[PDB]
Amino acid sequence: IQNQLKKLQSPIILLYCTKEEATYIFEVANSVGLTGYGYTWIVPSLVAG
Amino acid sequence: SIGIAVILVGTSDEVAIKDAHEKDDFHHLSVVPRVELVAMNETDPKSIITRICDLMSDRKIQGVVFADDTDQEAIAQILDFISAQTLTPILGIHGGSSMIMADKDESSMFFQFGPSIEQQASVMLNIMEEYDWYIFSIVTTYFPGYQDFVNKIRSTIENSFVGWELEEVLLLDMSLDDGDSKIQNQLKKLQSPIILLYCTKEEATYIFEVANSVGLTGYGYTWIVPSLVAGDTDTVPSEFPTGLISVSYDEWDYGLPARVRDGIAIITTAASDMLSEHSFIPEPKSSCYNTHEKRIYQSNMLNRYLINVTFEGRNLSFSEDGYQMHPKLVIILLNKERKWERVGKWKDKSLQMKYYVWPRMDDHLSIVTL
Amino acid sequence: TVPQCCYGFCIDLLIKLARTMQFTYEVHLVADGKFGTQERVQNSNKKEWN
Amino acid sequence: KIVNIGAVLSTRKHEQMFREAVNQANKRIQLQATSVTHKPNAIQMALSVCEDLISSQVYAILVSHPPTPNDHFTPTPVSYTAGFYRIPVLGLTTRMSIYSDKSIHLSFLRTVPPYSHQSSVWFEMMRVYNWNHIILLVSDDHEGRAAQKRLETLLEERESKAEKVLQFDPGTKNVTALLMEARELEARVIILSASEDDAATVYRAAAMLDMTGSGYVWLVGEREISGNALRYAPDGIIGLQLINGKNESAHISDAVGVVAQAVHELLEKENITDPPRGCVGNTNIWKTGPLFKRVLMSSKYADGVTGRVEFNEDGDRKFAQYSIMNLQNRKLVQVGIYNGTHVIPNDRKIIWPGGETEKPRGYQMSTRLK
Repeated sequence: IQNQLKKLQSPIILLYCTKEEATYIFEVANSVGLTGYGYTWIVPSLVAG
Repeated sequence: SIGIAVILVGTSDEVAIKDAHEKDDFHHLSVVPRVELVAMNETDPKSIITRICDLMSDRKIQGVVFADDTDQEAIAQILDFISAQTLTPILGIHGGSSMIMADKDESSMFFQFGPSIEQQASVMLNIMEEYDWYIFSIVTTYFPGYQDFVNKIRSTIENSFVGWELEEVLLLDMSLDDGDSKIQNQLKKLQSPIILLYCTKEEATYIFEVANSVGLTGYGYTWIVPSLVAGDTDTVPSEFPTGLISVSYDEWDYGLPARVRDGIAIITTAASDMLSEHSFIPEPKSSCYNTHEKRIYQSNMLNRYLINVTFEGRNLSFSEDGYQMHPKLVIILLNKERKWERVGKWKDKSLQMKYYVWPRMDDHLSIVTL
Repeated sequence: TVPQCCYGFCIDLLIKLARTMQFTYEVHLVADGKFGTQERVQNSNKKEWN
Repeated sequence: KIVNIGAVLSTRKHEQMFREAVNQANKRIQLQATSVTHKPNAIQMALSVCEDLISSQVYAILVSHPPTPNDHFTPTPVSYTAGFYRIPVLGLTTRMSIYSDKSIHLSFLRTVPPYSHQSSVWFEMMRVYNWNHIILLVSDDHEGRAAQKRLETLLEERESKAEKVLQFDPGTKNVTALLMEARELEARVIILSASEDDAATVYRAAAMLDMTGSGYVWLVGEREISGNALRYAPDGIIGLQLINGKNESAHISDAVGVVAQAVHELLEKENITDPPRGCVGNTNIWKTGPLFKRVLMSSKYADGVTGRVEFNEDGDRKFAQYSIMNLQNRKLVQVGIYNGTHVIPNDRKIIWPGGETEKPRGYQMSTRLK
């Protein structure tokens, strides 16, 4: 998953999963490093709760 | 009647070296230099220095060239220090003495056979131009030699009539604690299809591991390393990507005894020419202790005349920095199995590849046109 | 080199600027006689203007 | 266990003082004292160092300056002898800028400020004096080249190019050409960095061309102030002088404390191997050499007898103290002290060159254009 996440190049990404899945995806993105300045994440209403 | 000594280390064909030394003919130069083949082990550098002093004080010895089967630069440094202290001429055939030091001593007399830092960069640039490459990257460790080589390559590429595209330069240091995350984050910014690396073996292995962890090292990656990154072609760390291109010294084709005999003959011819022209032969007290007062007889003429010698239709003139003018280099390639294969050889700024089409490792189609 | 005379539009503008800013100058032609170009010939490993 | 230390220095009174200091500090793991004198040759000194290392099997060797005026060849022998076994060596009175690159000296530590900090001190003084046009005049040498590179780096850091750089050959009898070429500029801040021998000739050529009158500022270093250059030195010249450079017993205590701290912090590690006593027997590289050197490099001293003790990247002792002297009426007197961060002047007055009490602008306006 971490290797496949590096293939993303667009400045905006849409995420739709559960709370734990969203937290894991955010942790993986922070470990990758492409989540500080040139990253835009959009989540649905069920991701926050 | 100049005293020339020859020292060997480890296992070596002493009979072949003796035959090659006896087959040398110097009747025109009238040097009549004697041969003294002595064997020595790898005990310590102090024992080697003591043996060198004994050989020099044995019978008017004015020169000695030794070879070692090891690879530590400490032996070469100690030999250079001894040559600078005793003010005697010493040369390195191959092995550990063949290492090219960065900063040589000013009041020293030493000459070795090998390529320089700029020669490797020029060979790499020529190979990249032949391979139709027009983009590359710069990445090196905190070593001063790598930074100097990168600066020389940048200065050479700046005054180039052809086009060039430089993405960025990387100067990350691996000696910092917990700095692997920052290095991995900075390595992702690379976008060019070719990257140059110049560091030690452990640093190169760490960079290769970081690149494999990143994932941009399988298909669209080209890594170029210097001759000091491999060192031993027989041993492989099993962590480098397949298809790596690196330069190395021509050792599989060049013979050690023939090269040693040629160097001895060239040194004898240069000494004879110097003794005939300047009419002065330096023969001081070849002692070890109390060598401060031995500098009364200057030997700068022999060092200045040793940078211009030729024999048997070959050019052996050195440079001001202590490097050969025309060295012998080869190209190595990485196959599927861990091994080093000779791809091409370069000499006198002339490349010679063994294949018209470079091996790429269904795409790669063939199109015919009239 | 031989002394010659100089006048025209450029000389008039130079005299105007010298009278406006109150400085001194020494006008002399170029030995090359050309404008100049980028000499980036790799044969000498150096690049400089002429 | 018991681990001894090694040292080699002259002035046996200072050796006994250092032995007493070590015996006193041992009361704060058993340490011993083992020291010898210096020989009149390099090979003899290397043999004595090897014998001492084989007899004591110590892991560190302290080297100081000898009674000679150069005091540069004695440090190279001990360094070359210790580089064979990868043993760390600490210097006490080493100030030559040639022993800066890690390629020549693998493991070497200093306890004083090198000549590289002189460029930073001059840049700080020029910034405090509100100057932007200076001329760097350095002779062709390793220390001169290092100082010129440091000055160029400090200038490029602030995005300010140099006005004019002039290089001379070491030992040139006639230097009027360089002075005439430098006198055709618009800057007045002339920086000189060379040996004491050429400094007198430079000052004579400057005084002959009337280039030491009013409106000129001369910035020199410690090498240009000492020696026979003070006889022909001009008034108003501002030089530099080390606070504890002449004293050698003050830094010995700090060096002994740093060595004790490193030995205490290194003995608590796994896979630790002591130095082998087989100097002439084995020629292997001690694996505990790089780790001990890395631990000593980052071993920041809390407090000492000569201020804060630290280690730079390429083995340099930062946080040094300098005395800003001034030649007034053939008498040198301090006017300030630069404690690393900034220089705080004293209550005394300074006399610029030419007798001008007011500070000179150090610049001119050219009125003739081509």
